[PDB]
Amino acid sequence: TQQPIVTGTSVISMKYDNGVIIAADNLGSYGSLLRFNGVERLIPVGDNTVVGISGDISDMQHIERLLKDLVTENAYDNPLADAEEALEPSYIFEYLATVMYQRRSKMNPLWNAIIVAGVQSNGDQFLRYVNLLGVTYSSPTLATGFGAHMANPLLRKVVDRESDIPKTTVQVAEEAIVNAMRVLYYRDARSSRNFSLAIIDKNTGLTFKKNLQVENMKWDFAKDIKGYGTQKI
Amino acid sequence: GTGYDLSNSVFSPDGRNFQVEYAVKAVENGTTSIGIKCNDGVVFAVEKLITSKLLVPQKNVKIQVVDRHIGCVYSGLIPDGRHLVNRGREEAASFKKLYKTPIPIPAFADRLGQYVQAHTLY
Repeated sequence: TQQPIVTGTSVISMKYDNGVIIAADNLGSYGSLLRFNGVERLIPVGDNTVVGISGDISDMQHIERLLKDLVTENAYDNPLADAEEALEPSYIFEYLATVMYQRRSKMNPLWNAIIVAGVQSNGDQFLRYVNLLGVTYSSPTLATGFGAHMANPLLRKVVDRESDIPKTTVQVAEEAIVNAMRVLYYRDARSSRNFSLAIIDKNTGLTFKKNLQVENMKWDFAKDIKGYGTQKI
Repeated sequence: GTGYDLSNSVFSPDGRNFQVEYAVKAVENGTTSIGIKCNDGVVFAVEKLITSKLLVPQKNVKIQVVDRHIGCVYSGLIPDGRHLVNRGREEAASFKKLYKTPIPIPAFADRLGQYVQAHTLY
């Protein structure tokens, strides 16, 4: 039983016609202190899988190296680690899920919320979520923290049911994610302007964009806001 | 008298360990394998005896990888060689886990060396 120290806010993501997108800002907060601005919280495993982690950052780093060990060990005595017996998004998920529920069951959680995103070998999109309780679920859109409350409603306006997915393009998908990241920056007090975004497409493979900034913000109307009621100047 | 070669950790009267020397005979009965150290790396090659046409090519892999940067190959009793690699793997993980840097080759050599030596002690 612990309490988180250095933290990362929302991870948000959805799936479109050909694959998935997942985004996360580059910040580790220390309570109210915005302490670290270089934090990469999207962990790519292979080239069919990105793993976005929110929650305690020491526990994330631990999980992060578990993933490397998992790639090293897969490739032991395996002449097919670069095809057919390469790591699959669902394998990486079931493992994490297993560890999460086990740590919860030991009363010593890995204080995180994880979203596993990628494309399976057959071509199917993978998108699933596990958290520090070992609770798991899938939806065409997924998000942790504030993202759950503010990002999901925006994203569900694009992909509101499974039948909407083959209709949604990468441009449309990528659009939504970026707007959502901006809304989060407007309204989440533990968030950051700088963020990373990854697209895993069944035909373009893994595309990983670092050092993105929130752009196109509306702030102008702030000049007209005076007082909190009766003040005119 | 006689019988110095029956138990593993016994010094013969000339100071030798016959069980080790017998093990060496099992190596010699093995297929041949080599390593060539070049100017920026190492090559490993091995002889795979094709007993029959029933074998599958090239589906009986003998060379093993430890961590991500170490190749191992061995001659002799094969299951013994896998057991040793297994131990090398745990050892290299344990090293990375604590020290972050992947195990340097001499460090790694000593890891197997101390462990092989250990089996000539009891």
